[PDB]
Amino acid sequence: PSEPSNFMTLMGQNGALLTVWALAKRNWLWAYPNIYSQDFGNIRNWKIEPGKHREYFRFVNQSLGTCIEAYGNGLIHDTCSLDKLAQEFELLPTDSGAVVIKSVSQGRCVTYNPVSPTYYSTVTLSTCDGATEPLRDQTWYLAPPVLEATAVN
Amino acid sequence: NLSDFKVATWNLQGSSAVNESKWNINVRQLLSGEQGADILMVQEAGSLPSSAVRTSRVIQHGGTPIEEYTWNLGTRSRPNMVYIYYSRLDVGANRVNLAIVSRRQADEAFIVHSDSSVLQSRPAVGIRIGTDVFFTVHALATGGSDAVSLIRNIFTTFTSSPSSPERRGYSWMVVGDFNRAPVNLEAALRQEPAVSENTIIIAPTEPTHRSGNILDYAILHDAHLPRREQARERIGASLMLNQLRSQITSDHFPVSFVHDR
Amino acid sequence: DPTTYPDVELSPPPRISLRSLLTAQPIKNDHYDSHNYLSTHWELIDYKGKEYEKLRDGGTLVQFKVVGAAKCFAFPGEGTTDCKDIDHTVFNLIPTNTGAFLIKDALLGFCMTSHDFDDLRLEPCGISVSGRTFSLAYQWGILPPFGPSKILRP
Repeated sequence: PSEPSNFMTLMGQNGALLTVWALAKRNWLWAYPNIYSQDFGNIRNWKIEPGKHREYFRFVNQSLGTCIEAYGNGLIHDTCSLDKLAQEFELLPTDSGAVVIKSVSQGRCVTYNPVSPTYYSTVTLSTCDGATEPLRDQTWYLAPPVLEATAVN
Repeated sequence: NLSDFKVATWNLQGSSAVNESKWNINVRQLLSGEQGADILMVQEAGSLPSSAVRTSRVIQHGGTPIEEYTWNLGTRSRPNMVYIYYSRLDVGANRVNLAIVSRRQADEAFIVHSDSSVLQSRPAVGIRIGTDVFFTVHALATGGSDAVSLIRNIFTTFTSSPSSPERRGYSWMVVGDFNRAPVNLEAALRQEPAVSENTIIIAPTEPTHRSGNILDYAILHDAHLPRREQARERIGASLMLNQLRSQITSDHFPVSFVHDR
Repeated sequence: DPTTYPDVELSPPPRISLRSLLTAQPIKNDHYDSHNYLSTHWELIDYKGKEYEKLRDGGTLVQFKVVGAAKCFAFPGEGTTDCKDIDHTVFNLIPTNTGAFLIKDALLGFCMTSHDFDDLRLEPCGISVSGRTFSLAYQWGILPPFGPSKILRP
């Protein structure tokens, strides 16, 4: 199809995908690998669009149509609004090809714990230092969405 | 008009060891989706995708090579086409080649030389769709010192000394690896007011290369904007990371130029 | 190499981590301690040979080379083997509508799949995959090399 190409997943170094857990708006976002969230469906896929401002972006949920928003020390998803700065992020390149997601409104980066005694990572916002530790990592991969793929060869 | 197109640029950094995979991994991604580029300039393109097919159209009336090819991004049954205007400049190693991928066929193709394009440097390769002209360039690695002669020569060819009245009404966009910082190129162009007042440099503020430098961007002239008012242009530049689903296979990051929403 | 433009320095192959999209598990090499992140790094190099054309199926033949050694990923890979052993080290990248990749072995035209953690197999996927759609088990992501990285500042 032609719509799938519009979605992707933000995968942490642990394979954990930034996702909506609680479908209701304004609830925190978490990170679950596909292997442990198969029943989550497309709430794990996002569409990256240009923000209100030039080099900024916003993330629109494939299934819910909601946007990621910097809120407090973490991320939530709420109704999309181009005038909400908290919904605009910078995708900073790194020397490995991975990206660091920075909140324009906060100036802090999307942090997570690659290592967990549970099947999910907690997502927070903190000083952008490009840390890559077992319990604190700030690098993500812009990867394919978790959807069935059609060969176009 | 230029702002009607989603233009993008990527220095593929091709080579004999890795070239085809870069096309199918990154280039394919830059051209897909709702935000896929309408026109994508490719530098150091090496070889074109092995599935690309040369058309019978002869668009090369000069000495520098320029050919048209079609490339099916989809299946035979359900095609998804784009045109490729390829200029195989690297006769020695066939890796430092220029190309422009377009969803739409070019009405005309151009090659514009600088003071050294016949000595050691590379010329600007471009195409025309209606009244908009798009050029891809790869300036010299040592400070892109040929950039000013390249921009100046395109300016005189279409804007100040056109060979036909229509050309003055054409808008043009020079996109690619300038191998120098936007502010550095901007300073140099200001030495020539006529060129400088009829153009507007559009570049990202994020690095476009692994060294952290900003080297890939665009410079344009909107024929519907007055002299000294090109800055009114509603086109913004930014890294095109929103299009990736894989590792970027070169040290250069793709850059997009799109109309301000 | 003998380029017409020596001002343009040759670029080395790209560094990647090959992950199954189902388990998100990276394919590892046997050159480094499995505790070393370098064990998840590969160099993507295109295969220039022509002995696999009949089954190429429109894909791009490649090899995943160990960083700094003449060894490549091989399928029943305890680890890696001689890059010269093409029959076992040459793979085939097949593009999709999502950015994911289907990966077949050049020799048999079989699809590499992973159905669960530490599960890796080569199974027949038909004569051609064009236009057919597959589940995550068949999908691979060619992503940035796992490990540390520094934010690029302008």
